[PDB]
Amino acid sequence: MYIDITIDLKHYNGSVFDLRLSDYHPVKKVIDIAWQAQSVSMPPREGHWIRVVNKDKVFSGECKLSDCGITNGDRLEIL
Amino acid sequence: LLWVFYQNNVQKLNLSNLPSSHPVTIGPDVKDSVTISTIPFNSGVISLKRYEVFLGNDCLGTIETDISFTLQTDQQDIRLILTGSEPEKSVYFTGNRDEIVCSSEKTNADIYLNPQDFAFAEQSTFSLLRAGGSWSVRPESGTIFLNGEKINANTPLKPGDEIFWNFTQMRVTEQDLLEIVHYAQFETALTETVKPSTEMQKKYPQYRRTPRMVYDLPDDRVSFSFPSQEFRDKNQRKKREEKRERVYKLYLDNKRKELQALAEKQKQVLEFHFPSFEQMKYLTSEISDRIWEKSLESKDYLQLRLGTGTVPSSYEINMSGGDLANRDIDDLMEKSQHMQRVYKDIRNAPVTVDLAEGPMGLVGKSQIVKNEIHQLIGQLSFFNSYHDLRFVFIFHEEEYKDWEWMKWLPQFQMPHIYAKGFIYNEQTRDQLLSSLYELIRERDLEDDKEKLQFKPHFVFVITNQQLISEHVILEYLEGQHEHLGISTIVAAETKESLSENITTLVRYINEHEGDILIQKKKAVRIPFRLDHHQREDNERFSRTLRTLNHEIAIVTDTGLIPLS
Amino acid sequence: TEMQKKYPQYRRTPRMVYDLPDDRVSFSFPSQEFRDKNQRKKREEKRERVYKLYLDNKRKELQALAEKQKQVLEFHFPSFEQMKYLTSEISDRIWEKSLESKDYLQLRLGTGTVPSSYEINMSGGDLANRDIDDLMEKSQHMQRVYKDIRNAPVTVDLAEGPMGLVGKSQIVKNEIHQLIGQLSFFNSYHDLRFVFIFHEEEYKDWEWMKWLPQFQMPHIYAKGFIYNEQTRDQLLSSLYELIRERDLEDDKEKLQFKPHFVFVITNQQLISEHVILEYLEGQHEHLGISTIVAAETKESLSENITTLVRYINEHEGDILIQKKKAVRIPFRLDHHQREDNERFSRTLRTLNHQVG
Amino acid sequence: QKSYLENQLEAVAEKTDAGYTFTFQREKIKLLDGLEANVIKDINPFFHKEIDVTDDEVIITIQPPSSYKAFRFMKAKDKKSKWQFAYQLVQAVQQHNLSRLNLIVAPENIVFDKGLTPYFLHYGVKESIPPYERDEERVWQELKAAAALAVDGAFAFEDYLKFNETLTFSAEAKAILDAESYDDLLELIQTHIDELEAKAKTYIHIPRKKWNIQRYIGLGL
Amino acid sequence: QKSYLENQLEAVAEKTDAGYTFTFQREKIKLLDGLEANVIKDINPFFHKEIDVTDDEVIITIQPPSSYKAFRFMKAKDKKSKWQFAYQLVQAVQQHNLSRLNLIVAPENIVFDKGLTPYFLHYGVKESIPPYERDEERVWQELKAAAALAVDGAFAFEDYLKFNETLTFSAEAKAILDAESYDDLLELIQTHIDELEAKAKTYIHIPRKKWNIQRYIGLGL
Repeated sequence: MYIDITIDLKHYNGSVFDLRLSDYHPVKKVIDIAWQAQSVSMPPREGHWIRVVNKDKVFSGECKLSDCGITNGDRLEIL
Repeated sequence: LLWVFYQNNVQKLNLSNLPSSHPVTIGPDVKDSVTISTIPFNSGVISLKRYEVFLGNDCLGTIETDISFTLQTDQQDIRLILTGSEPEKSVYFTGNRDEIVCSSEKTNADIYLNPQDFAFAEQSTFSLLRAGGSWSVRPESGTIFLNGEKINANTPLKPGDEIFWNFTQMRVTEQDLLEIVHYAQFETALTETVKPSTEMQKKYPQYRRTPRMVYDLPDDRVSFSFPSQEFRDKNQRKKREEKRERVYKLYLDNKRKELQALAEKQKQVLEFHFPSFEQMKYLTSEISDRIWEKSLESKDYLQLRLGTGTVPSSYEINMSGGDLANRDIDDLMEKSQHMQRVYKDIRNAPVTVDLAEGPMGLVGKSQIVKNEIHQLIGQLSFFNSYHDLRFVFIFHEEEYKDWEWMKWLPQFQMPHIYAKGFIYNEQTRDQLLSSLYELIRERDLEDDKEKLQFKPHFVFVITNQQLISEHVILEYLEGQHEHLGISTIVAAETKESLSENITTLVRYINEHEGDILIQKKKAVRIPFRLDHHQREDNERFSRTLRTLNHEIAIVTDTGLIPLS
Repeated sequence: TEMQKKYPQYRRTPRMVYDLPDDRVSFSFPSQEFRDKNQRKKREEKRERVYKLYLDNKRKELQALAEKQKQVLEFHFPSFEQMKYLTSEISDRIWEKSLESKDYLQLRLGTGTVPSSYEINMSGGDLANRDIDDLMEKSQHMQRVYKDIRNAPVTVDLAEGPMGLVGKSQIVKNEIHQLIGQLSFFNSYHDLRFVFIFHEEEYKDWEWMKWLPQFQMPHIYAKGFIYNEQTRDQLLSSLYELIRERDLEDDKEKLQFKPHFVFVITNQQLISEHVILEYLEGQHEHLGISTIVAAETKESLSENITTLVRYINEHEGDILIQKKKAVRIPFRLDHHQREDNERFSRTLRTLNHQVG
Repeated sequence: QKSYLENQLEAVAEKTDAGYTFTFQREKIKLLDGLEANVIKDINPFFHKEIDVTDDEVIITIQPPSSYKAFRFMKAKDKKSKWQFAYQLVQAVQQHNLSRLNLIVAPENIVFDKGLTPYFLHYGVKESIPPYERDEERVWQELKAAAALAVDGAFAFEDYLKFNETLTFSAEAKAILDAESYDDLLELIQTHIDELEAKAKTYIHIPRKKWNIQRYIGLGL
Repeated sequence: QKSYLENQLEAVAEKTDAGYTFTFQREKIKLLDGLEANVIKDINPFFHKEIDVTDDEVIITIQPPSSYKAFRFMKAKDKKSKWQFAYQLVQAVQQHNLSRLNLIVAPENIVFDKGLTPYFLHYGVKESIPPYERDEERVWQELKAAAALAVDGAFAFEDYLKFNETLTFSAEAKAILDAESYDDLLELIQTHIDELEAKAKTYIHIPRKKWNIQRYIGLGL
């Protein structure tokens, strides 16, 4: 299954864009893809944590996106 | 669960989800089950099998439950701890409390964790503090891990953060409900409770309609009447009038009670049927069962609330009684006349207009109408499923940062081409409107036009200086083909700008006042007052409405861009 | 009874009928308000006594209409226990109704308050500019009293569309016994048939319905119970084909089909993906079907519901929706026992109904 | 006959030596687990409370200390104390801070102590028991109505609430009913209390028995 | 001279048109940042409060509405009001709940409404500014003296607090200063209030002019 989500990089070279990706990917792969897209500098903060802005919740960098419930329309603010 | 501890960080992993064919690995590559970037792993890659510990080609022994195994590499230390049990869940209510002290060293703490009761308990202490409606953390000894990183100084706590301490996880939620997950036992003194819930919140990712509840307006007739008749001498005169007074007082009380009941019923029904925008936000927050309650089969869809004012009553009052002209207006006459006016009209009730009767117009200074269109769009969106209603919107390029929040709603998604509903410039216009006009043409060219109801009902909103003044599609937007499931709204600063075929018109006078002045193609006038409004919560509302269910590439307003 | 002479056989006889009272009652007040004793104070007695006599004559009347209404209402909808009794001895009231009649598929739910069918009218009026007194206040008292009846049976219809029962599972499951019991008496097995869905764990409680005559399917030899996947896959397909072949004819709204099916559902999971759900959820009432559904709360029901009933506790309940309107009518529950069901069902099973 | 509460909460309420009690049928409320009602125990500490949850209904028991009285007894006291109590009620409503408990105001649901400060018995728990949502306009209306009974007390409670537009109340009740904001109401009460504090200084209080002599001894002569 | 508060807190305090002010020496407190003091704003929200920091001193200012008045003004009123004010003060002290704010009770630090409810101006902080420890013995010692001085007095607030052996104190002073718990003090006050409630009915009210007229008539012989 495919979903469409919004990613925020306000901490690292503030920018905003949206991705379409297959559901079964893990969280860290999203971070890797984002880094590939923007070619941003510095490695990410250890642990690859992320925050779902429109739910007030936090997940570690080991979820499978289908598992902890990240469906269409949610905003992912990268810590 | 398998924990991993290295310098100033702690990570977590679950092993039950894989067969033994996959060797658990710890290394630098993302492909590895656990990723570390600061440690080069120059000697080799750590791995497990069964547990058996192997550093590349080297063997270091085994691991057993409820005991720590340490190993060294690259002049740094790493731990490994394994557990297979599952934790408990509990909730506590803080209330008026101003501080919460947690410790395993002192028995006076509110939450006491005896060090002996667990194999890996460690001496520590910390406290939570509140100030100005916000929570904060303050370590005092031992160690604390926040979001997976150690901390050493007073820090404010944000809504979703998670604290880790002695294999215990603590979370906070505004309104001050404290949640804990633990593999342990601890004493406590706080009040225990549970969160409220329903069925819909439990089925949250899925949604399905429910039976509707409808009320009928109070239809009734009432009757009324008012008086018409105009020692020796002392007893003769007064007592008759006294009897008159008593009897008429009783009669008036009865009628007053009846009229009060009827008026209250009508007010209640009108308030129930048309809630304001803030109420829609609040209902959407809790996932009420009223979302998307209407449908094409119903009659009262495409009906909007504009404000509050004065409305006529729906129950007749037969004030005729006896003929008043017989004699002069007495005190009883005056009381009856005074009561006659009050219950004729209800006050502070919704004023409603309909859109299904043809094109609608708006007139007034630009800024106020611009600030107002939000109410109408939100109200229309709350009551209709995206299987039935789709929008199209036109506006000025400069105003984009104010109109952005609507792009995430579901109804704005086109049905036949993957593109958004907005329009900025000539390129997007020529991209979209041509296809829309072609699609509408087929609707026009068919015999079953009158019989069928085309499924997606397009609602056009136009607010821009006409960049569309010469396009073909204007042939249909002129408003004579309303059976094609199309509707329109327009805005301008003066009446002359609009067309002559309008069937409803509104006008805003100032910050708080307005009135209708055309309806059903006839001249009319009713004043009304605008509602209080807020515009900073829209993003959450739209995103929440996006989720309900009823290859890699980037996505933009006008197509898809494959990644690399 | 005389019918016992024919016990091996049974045949219908002319039905009885009644009607409600609907007259209008009026009011009238054509009057207002050492030698004194014998001359005028003796005439005061004559002036006054007549109006007390008139008031009592009026009071004698409304009670007769109230009694008539009550008598007919308690004759048309007898309770379930009275039906057990009327079946213990073979009455001629067995299988009264037929598909032509309009009142079939009507059910009694309990006892409560009902508005009067007759009309009370205050024609006198003139309550202002008048020295109203006792002879006028008795009119108000009578109007207050005789405008309604107390302890009358509350009725609900099922032919309009699907119903819905809400409340704790124990009570709602208890009441289906009573509803099916009521339905099973007025209609013959030549016209009505059943289909039931429930959990396999409760097979002992429902066993008594196993022997009713109506539960035998008409098309193919089988018993209309559904336990689990095996029986569901064995039966539902043929019923689907039966509904389909009927739906394919163009006379679906001008003629009628004799065997009429009534579904009772209390376990949706066992059929949650089957094809028949299309014909059950959709608006196909004219095909000759019906439906009753029970569940925990409102949120577990579809959009087709027209009537909703809610049970609160062991004694009371109230209605919520009738004809899609919002209403609120309370009612109290009957009392019955479960032990005799075997004899009632078995006695019904034996009465062979001879046609023509 | 039903109090103003029953028509809204659909709950019976009486007085017993065990303390005031309330009862809700389970189907009439959205509660699912009895643990949800535990929050009530923290709002007011020294009123002994208790909660019970049967499969049929929910029962709440409140037992205030001995010296607390019901509302209706206030009628026997003089004017100045009535004004002071009316002033107290407004401040009591104003300072409600907890965000999870809601208010319902009525003379049936108030008790006052020797200091003339009221205390509410029943409270609503958000999204669990009837008084679901903090609707402040309703509270404003009820408070405005209830002050009059303490100050004037001519009619029943509903009379000052529903049929206000038609009847002709006294001057004091009319003046109170006109207030538009909390500060206006407090300012209104201030002037009235000052008037009484000033007027009383003109009088003297004498033992009635001695004055009974003084007024009649001078006769015959 | 120095007030009881003055020596306990070592501060400088004054009253001016900008409201009450307190000053501390930065060298005599444990305050580190200054932003720690923000907690003061979370009590009595309807007051106006402000805090500023300098390397040498720290200054706190509070300004209540215009209707409130200082403590010394209580001496004018009657005895029933004084008893009720003492009862209010005790019941208010007994209800303090927070942990990070400490109470100190004294005649310089109290204000009251027109409804006779008291309020406290200045609070300590747990770590930064004094008093640091949430003690109880001294609080009780201060409360007894405060009530004793409120009901009556021919002595300063120091005398009751420090000693009972100095002079021949009235019966009420001896009774109030000898109580074992809050409930006992409340019981001691309730009966006194009820006795005065009972007494009033034996009197009658007459304006001065009529009594003067009657005196003239009596003297006219």
